[PDB]
Amino acid sequence: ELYPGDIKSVLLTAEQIQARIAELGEQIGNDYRELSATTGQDLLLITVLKGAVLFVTDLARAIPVPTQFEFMAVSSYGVVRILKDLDRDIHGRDVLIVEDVVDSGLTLSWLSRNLTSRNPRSLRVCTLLRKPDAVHANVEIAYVGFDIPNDFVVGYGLDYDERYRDLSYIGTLDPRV
Amino acid sequence: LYPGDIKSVLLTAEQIQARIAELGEQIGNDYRATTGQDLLLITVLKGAVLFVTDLARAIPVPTQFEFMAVSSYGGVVRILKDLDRDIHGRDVLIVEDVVDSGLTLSWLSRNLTSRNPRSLRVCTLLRKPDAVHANVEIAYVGFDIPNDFVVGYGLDYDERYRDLSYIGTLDPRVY
Amino acid sequence: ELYPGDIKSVLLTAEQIQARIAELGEQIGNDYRELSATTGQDLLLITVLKGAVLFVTDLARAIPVPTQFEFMAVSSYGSGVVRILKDLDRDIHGRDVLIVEDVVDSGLTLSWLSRNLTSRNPRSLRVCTLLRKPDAVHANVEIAYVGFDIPNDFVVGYGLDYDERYRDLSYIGTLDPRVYQ
Amino acid sequence: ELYPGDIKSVLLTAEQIQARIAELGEQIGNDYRETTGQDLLLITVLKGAVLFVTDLARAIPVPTQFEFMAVSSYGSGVVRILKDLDRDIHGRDVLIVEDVVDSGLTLSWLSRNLTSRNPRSLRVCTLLRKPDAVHANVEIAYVGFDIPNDFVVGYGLDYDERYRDLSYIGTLDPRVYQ
Ligand SMILES: O=c1[nH]cnc2c1ncn2[C@@H]1CNC[C@@H]1OCP(=O)(O)O
Ligand SMILES: O=c1[nH]cnc2c1ncn2[C@@H]1CNC[C@@H]1OCP(=O)(O)O
Ligand SMILES: O=c1[nH]cnc2c1ncn2[C@@H]1CNC[C@@H]1OCP(=O)(O)O
Ligand SMILES: O=c1[nH]cnc2c1ncn2[C@@H]1CNC[C@@H]1OCP(=O)(O)O
Ligand SMILES: [Mg+2]
Ligand SMILES: [Mg+2]
Ligand SMILES: [Mg+2]
Ligand SMILES: [Mg+2]
Ligand SMILES: [Mg+2]
Ligand SMILES: [Mg+2]
Ligand SMILES: [Mg+2]
Ligand SMILES: [Mg+2]
Repeated sequence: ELYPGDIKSVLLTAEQIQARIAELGEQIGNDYRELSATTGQDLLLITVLKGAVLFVTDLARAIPVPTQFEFMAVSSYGVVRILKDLDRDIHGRDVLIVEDVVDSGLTLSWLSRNLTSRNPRSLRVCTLLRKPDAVHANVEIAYVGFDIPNDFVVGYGLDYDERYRDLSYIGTLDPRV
Repeated sequence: LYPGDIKSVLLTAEQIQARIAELGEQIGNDYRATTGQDLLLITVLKGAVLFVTDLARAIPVPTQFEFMAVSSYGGVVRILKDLDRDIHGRDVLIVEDVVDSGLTLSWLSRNLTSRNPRSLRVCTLLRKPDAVHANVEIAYVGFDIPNDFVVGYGLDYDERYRDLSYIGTLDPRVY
Repeated sequence: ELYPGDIKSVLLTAEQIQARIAELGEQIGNDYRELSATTGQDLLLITVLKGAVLFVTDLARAIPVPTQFEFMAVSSYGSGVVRILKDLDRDIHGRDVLIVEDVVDSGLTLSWLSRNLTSRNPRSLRVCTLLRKPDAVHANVEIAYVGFDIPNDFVVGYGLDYDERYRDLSYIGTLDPRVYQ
Repeated sequence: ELYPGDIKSVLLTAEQIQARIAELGEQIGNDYRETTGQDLLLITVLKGAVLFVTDLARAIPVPTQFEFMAVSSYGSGVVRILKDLDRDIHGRDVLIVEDVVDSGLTLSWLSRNLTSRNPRSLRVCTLLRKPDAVHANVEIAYVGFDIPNDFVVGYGLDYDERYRDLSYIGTLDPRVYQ
């Protein structure tokens, strides 16, 4: 065990995650199958740094169609500041936003509006985890991995002060941390 | 995924994960309470994002993530995205996908050491024969491969073939 | 001289520039003097690197109301389609913002910048350019403050450049074709 | 008056500021007039020294170019790069243009960072210098003024992103930065 005592409870084991991603990729693959030959360009996965890097690497390999990578680095104004923009113009591209968790959905709403103004051919959202407050915002999420309670969790990219990211499983963090 | 593009398979997906399992265990034993700070993996976007996610899960000690985005001018690169936190007194492990000319690695090494980390080592999945010409000490190497252009497992040709679980050799007709 | 054999003719002398900016300053000052003390926040000047840098410095010192500085570094993906190299430092939400440009011709980047800043929901958004080319006279992006209506000549000076040169010129002149060939 | 009751006193008027910059410009020009074919490269860190660099470049008789860097802070010369140079300064004559040097920790980093890019020549020009920078480890060949340790604003200098547009440099009243 990496963090003894810090993990209060195990929410999603590594077995659950990889199995869900396996069938998530198949679903995404089935939907974007008539686009690798109907258009001419591969599915574009856009990921916000950095908690969703573990998920996007497993997902891209789980999707049975060719996929490309694009990353974004953002920070909150203390509406978010762009620390690192995309490398390519996503005009006429099939873009799939890949998130790790959607709670308030504020940044997701911003990102959705920001990418759509770049005029993609298509634009959908895929997240590994969805929290109850994501009902209050509504950005249409076509691909949801898991619906979980409103408890702070870590593991599989998810963090608390840049820690617990390297966990293969997703568990609930102990409040004493 | 890419019918007719891949000529042959250099490293299968099973062999990659098996070696990464070895690397993590090796890295884990070397970096294993005194500091009170976790191991810090610094990765240059974006061909080594697949390798660092598997490696970090293969390392039996707590590891953190830091990413950098760079671009070429025109040995010297442009920082498009710097680190999020100060690596002062931190055990930094640079994670690369492949080292060939090693000019960017040389630049990155000098750049990070000026930030004064506690330690600084380099781990790469692949190493090409002309890495000897680059004066950068690499503590952890996954595979020594020929100079032939390869794709897969993060490696790309015009932003493609990154999603391949294996590392294959591209057909020169494509390149 | 600084660039002999390069500058063919002076389109706008140094004197004509300082005289027009002073006039622009008071005009902007009067229009924003109300909202200045009413909202309690200063006028926000947003400038895109790096041509309009010289212009925004002289302009802000010409406006008789307190003005703040803000910069944004951008790049082109391909030919408007714009990549952000350096985003703004603070929130634009609920701020009186005046876009400060050096010159507008195609207006592609300006159209992008306008649409982008409006998404941040400013209290007010207007554009001020030092120079305007014929193809930008009847654009969709409204510009309330135009310094000069210059012809379609490729000009350098006062921030303007060709291959990162002639920026330091105190005046604006028509560059010789022998240079940009 | 832009700010009626905020400026305690005027340290440097607009007249004596532009007079010094004119002197600096000629001094820089006569030094860099001496063959390479490449112009003098001015490097400025946002945002304070953006007013000084525009006036200085127009005060320097030799052709000068513009390069800008934007930096932030981690904790702290520990520093983050938000906007790197968009040009390679290899074998270039680089002059760092600063607004004020106090602790000089940022300047120390900027020196080490730029020198690793291997410029032809690297020098520093600052408009203002505070007592704890007079005998700093980084050499500054061009100093406009040596001012006291008092917190000043104006001519690019700021407090909470204000007072930058002032044509003069004045001392802020303790009421403001309390
Ligand atoms: O349980 C968590 N573990 C790790 N990180 C979490 C958790 N819940 C929220 N987050 C983070 C907090 N900042 C982004 C992310 O929230 C998603 P959103 O922008 O839709 O509110
Ligand atoms: O076989 C390859 N497949 C995919 N990418 C490759 C390959 N060989 C080189 N590269 C890239 C080329 N640019 C960075 C990287 O080279 C490593 P270095 O910076 O040490 O020279
Ligand atoms: O006469 C010129 N001198 C110096 N630069 C010029 C000139 N005309 C255009 N430009 C540039 C071209 N790219 C940005 C700037 O024009 C603004 P826009 O995006 O509206 O075309
Ligand atoms: O009197 C001032 N008015 C406005 N800004 C000031 C003043 N003194 C310092 N500064 C700023 C504070 N951050 C950078 C600069 O300090 C100089 P350094 O980083 O070399 O110690
Ligand atoms: Mg996320
Ligand atoms: Mg987080
Ligand atoms: Mg790499
Ligand atoms: Mg590549
Ligand atoms: Mg402009
Ligand atoms: Mg230009
Ligand atoms: Mg400064
Ligand atoms: Mg300041």
